[PDB]
Amino acid sequence: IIGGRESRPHSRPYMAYLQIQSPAGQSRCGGFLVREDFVLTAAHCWGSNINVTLGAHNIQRRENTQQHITARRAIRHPQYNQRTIQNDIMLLQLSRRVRRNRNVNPVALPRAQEGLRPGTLCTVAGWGRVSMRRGTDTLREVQLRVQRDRQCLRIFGSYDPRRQICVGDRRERKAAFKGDSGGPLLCNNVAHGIVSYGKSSGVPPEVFTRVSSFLPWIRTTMR
Amino acid sequence: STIQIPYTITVNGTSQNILSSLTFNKNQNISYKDIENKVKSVLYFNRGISDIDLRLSKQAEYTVHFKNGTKRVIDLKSDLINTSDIKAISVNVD
Ligand SMILES: *[C@@H]1O[C@H](CO)[C@@H](O)[C@H](O)[C@H]1NC(C)=O
Repeated sequence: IIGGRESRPHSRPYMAYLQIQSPAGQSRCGGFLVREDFVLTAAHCWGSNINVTLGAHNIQRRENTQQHITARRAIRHPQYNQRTIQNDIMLLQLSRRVRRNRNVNPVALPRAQEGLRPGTLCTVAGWGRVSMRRGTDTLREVQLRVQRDRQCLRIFGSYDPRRQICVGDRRERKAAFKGDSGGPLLCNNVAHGIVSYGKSSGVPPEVFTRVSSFLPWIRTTMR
Repeated sequence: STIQIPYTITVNGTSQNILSSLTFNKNQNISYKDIENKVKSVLYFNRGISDIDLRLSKQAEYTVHFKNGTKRVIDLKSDLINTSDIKAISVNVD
């Protein structure tokens, strides 16, 4: 998270932290709980072996609120395109259901292709880098504004406003960054977006996957 | 006995917001071929790009950033290093 602040601890109890095995090394993403047995995240966070941590604030400490659960299945969208980062959405079925409590519980999803105003105020959170030189141990968050599509259309040759959201005012140094992939974009306490990609500099706008475009796939996959 | 070296990948101007690392052994002298095989490995895993795609692309390179603040840019279309000097790696394909 660039330009944000540390979250109040456990104020976002749907947040998931993902540790991913990726030859030849490791990857870290965010994600969010959408049902006691399912985490939603980005398809490019896929790996043969994924550990999920719920209930975390300081992910470098083994906190007494954390629940550690492996992913049983990691279900990418069937039309995920790695090269263009299109249809970038994945469901993790957890190997057991979370213990639901105040610090661990799911976030609501929107209704069938519910829209989102350019100018809507949304919040993104995660454990990603805060700059090109510094990271964070604790959950951070920042408020961002949905952009007109034209802003992403002219810099991202594969941005598709039917499936993706253009987020972030280019005049502000506020952005999700490396490590925040898969985390939710929350607007009015509903997860409308999934952090997906941007420029390597972290300068906005950046592209989120539009959750409402995939609701029928989400519901079929979770049943 | 190993370290994680962060890497970033940009393809056609887009970069996933993942935090991704390469595993290296501590304090080892490796060559640039050693790094390239790891770069091509994560390029294929993350963005589906292998050698054929680099030859069809316009320009392709990776940059090794070093802790002393220097960098070395290496062409993917056309010395030894100690792993503990490496700060990060960036890959760019057009
Ligand atoms: C997940 O945790 C198990 C047990 O702690 C460990 O053996 C495994 O390597 C972990 N996987 C990843 C991808 O970190």
